[PDB]
Amino acid sequence: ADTIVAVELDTYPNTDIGDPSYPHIGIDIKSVRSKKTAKWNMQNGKVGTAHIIYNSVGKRLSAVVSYPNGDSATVSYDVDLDNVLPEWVRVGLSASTGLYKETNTILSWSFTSKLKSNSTHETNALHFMFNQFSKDQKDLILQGDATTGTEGNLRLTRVSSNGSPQGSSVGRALFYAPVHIWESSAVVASFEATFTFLIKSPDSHPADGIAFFISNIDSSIPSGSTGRLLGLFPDAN
Ligand SMILES: [Ca+2]
Ligand SMILES: [Co+2]
Repeated sequence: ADTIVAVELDTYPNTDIGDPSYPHIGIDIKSVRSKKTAKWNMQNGKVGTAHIIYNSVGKRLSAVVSYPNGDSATVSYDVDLDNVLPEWVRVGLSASTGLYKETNTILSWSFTSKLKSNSTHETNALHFMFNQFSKDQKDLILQGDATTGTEGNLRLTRVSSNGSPQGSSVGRALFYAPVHIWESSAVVASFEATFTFLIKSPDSHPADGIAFFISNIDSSIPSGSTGRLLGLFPDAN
């Protein structure tokens, strides 16, 4: 039932559902089967950073993922999000481990959306940024296994008290205020999203991955979404 638009950092390739044979980054429009992908040289144990940009004039959603001292990976897709998403939506982070595991730690997360109307004032906006997470992080909706406060970070998937990641885990963090992406009077709508992450695993085959996503305000973790479904989708269709 949920309506999901997402940018995915897919660390475990599942070639039987359309994934490339290599870890990658991709744009998902209402399906795990990414409309576009790009090769991603994931670095186990290092902090990477993901950037996601869109505007209603260009009508293309793009994402760039990079690690310090490393060439970045870029993926883009032509898409009018007004035709897939509702007027009011919630944005968030999601992550999953399945048969294989990894830590899905968010060290920082910022977001900006602006609606620009034909009138002279011309600006409606929502912006937030987390560089320090708290135990009772009231302005975030945590779903599934997601917790906050551990080393002031957001953990989207379950991690043991000794630091070891756990498998068969899924978790998301939604910003608690709804976001206004469409408006009748608007002449241009746009948004940016940024987040820093630490994926770490004792396995040479980490799984499953981390995604940013924009969805209906009542979205919840679909049941059985542990694994490559990344907490976003109920199936691989
Ligand atoms: Ca995958
Ligand atoms: Co994928």
